[PDB]
Parts: sequence; structure tokens; C-alpha cells
Amino acid sequence: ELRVGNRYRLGRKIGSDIYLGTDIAAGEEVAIKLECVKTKHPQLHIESKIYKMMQGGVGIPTIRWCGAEGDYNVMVMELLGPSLEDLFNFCSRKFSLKTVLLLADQMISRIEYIHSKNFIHRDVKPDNFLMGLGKKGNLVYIIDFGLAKKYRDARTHQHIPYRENKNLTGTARYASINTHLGIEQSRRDDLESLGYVLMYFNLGSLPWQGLKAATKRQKYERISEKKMSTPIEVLCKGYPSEFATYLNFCRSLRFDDKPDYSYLRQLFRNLFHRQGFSYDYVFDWNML
Ligand SMILES: OCc1cc(-c2c[nH]nc2-c2ccc(F)cc2)ccn1
Repeated sequence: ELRVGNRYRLGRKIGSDIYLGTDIAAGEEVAIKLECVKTKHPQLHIESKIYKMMQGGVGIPTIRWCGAEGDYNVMVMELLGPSLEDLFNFCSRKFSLKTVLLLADQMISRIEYIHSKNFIHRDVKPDNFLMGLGKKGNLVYIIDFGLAKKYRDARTHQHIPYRENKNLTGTARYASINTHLGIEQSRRDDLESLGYVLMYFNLGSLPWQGLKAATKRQKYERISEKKMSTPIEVLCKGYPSEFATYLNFCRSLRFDDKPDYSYLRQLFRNLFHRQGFSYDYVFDWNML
């Protein structure tokens, strides 16, 4: 009887807001996102528009419903599996090289797809990639367009202008050095963030993680400084050279440069082949 859109039965809250739901018409399991209508800065209706523009892309979740009902703005999405962060903790924060490469291949393509649809994600983090369910269990999905920005005109492909003095929009742990410097984010920053996520998977933690400071402000300065002070060769020591090559390539991109996604994917595909890993989708979580 407690429904949203007069169709989706409201279930347990799973994230602080995201709930489990059930489509009463189909019997299908869904995820429900609620935004208090009285919030200071409304984001859900804007985010729904981004999801809608992304529909049809590989690993883009389907948006089933959106609207305002009582005290909330509502968005209903198809139910997906756990996030890569949930899976990483489930695997005791250690992923094998094979799993990192299988993930890298799909994550680069998800980012490329968002960029082909004229947006930058701006919050590339393990928490924002989810595995599918059932038959789509080997498919990596990208979520959360709350911080996404249009970087180019849909018609002309004119890139947004270079701008400085920007607030940190994203997670400090994975932010590109340009983001720390307050430079307007662009295609390169989503890819650089992905490079840190892959190194976080390789290492189990990042060298600028767990830094202590009196305030959030001083904490972000310490993360920024530590990230600046750590050469890519030091960060990637003891891991295949492809991870350093990937990161140097992303840091070398100019503000409005179109990244070579095919080259970056091929670096990791060539390493997968050289390693002699089996061509299956047996991730580390399937070995537990
Ligand atoms: O793992 C179950 C699961 C979680 C999520 C999820 C995790 N963070 N945010 C969402 C979400 C949910 C509904 C929505 F409309 C938009 C975003 C989505 C789908 N399936």
C-alpha cells in the first residue's frame, strides 16, 4: 500500500536516500531514490534528465519512473548488483591483476560513452560502478550523475571554456591534480580519476588515504600535496608499467583534448594477453 508512482512498493532503505522497491505491475525489483522536496539545492530532476539522455548506452541503468509525490522528488531505477567498493571490501581490499584488467576495460568504455553524450561524470570512484544482475552479472554499470556537467555543445561540439577557481566537485581521494588546483574539469580528469581507482584496486589503499588533519579544508590540502609529491613511477612501483603509462597519458592531456580511449583500453588488453589469464569473467569475488 505504501507506493511511489502508484506502482512501486517501498522497501528497506539501503543507502542514506536509496530504497529497495518492487514494481507491482511486473513483479520486478527496483531501486528508489528519494529527495526531500524542501532541500536547499534540488538535483534529482536535473540528474533524471542526464540519465534519460544516456538511455540505450551499454551499462547505463534504465530509469523507470520520476516525479514529485508528497514530500519527495522520486526516481525509480532497475535494481543492480553491488558496487565495486562493496565488492572490493568483500574481497578484503585485494583484487588480483586479472580482475583489475577486466574492470579497467569496461570502466574506460563507460566513461567514453558518457563523453560521447557530451557529459563529464566528475565523480569517478568505485562506489559509482555497480555489477549487473543475472545474465548481466559480468556487466559493469556506471551510476550517479549528480555532479555531471555538459562539457560540450550537443550541436557544434564546442568545448566549455577553460576556467580556474573551481570548488572540489567529487571525492578528494580520486580527484585529478587539476581538480585540486581548482581547474575546470574536462574529459582528462574522469580518466585520471579512473587511473587512481585502478591503483587503489591494485594496492588496497592510496598513499594519500587516511591522512589526519584538524579540518576538512586542511585534509584536502594534505591529500593534494601528497598526490602532487608522489611521482607516478613511485605510486605504480611493483605493478605492470601499463598503470604508469595510463596515468602519465591522462596527466599529459590538454584541457580540451579528446582522449584516445582505444589506446588506453589496448594497453590493458595487451597486458591481459601477455599475462596468460583465461578469457572468462571469473572475478575475485567468484573465487571466495
Ligand atoms: O545495488 C542496488 C542498486 C543501487 C542503486 C543505487 C546506488 N546508489 N544510487 C543508486 C540509485 C538508485 C535509484 C536511482 F533512481 C538512482 C540511483 C541503483 C540500482 N540498484
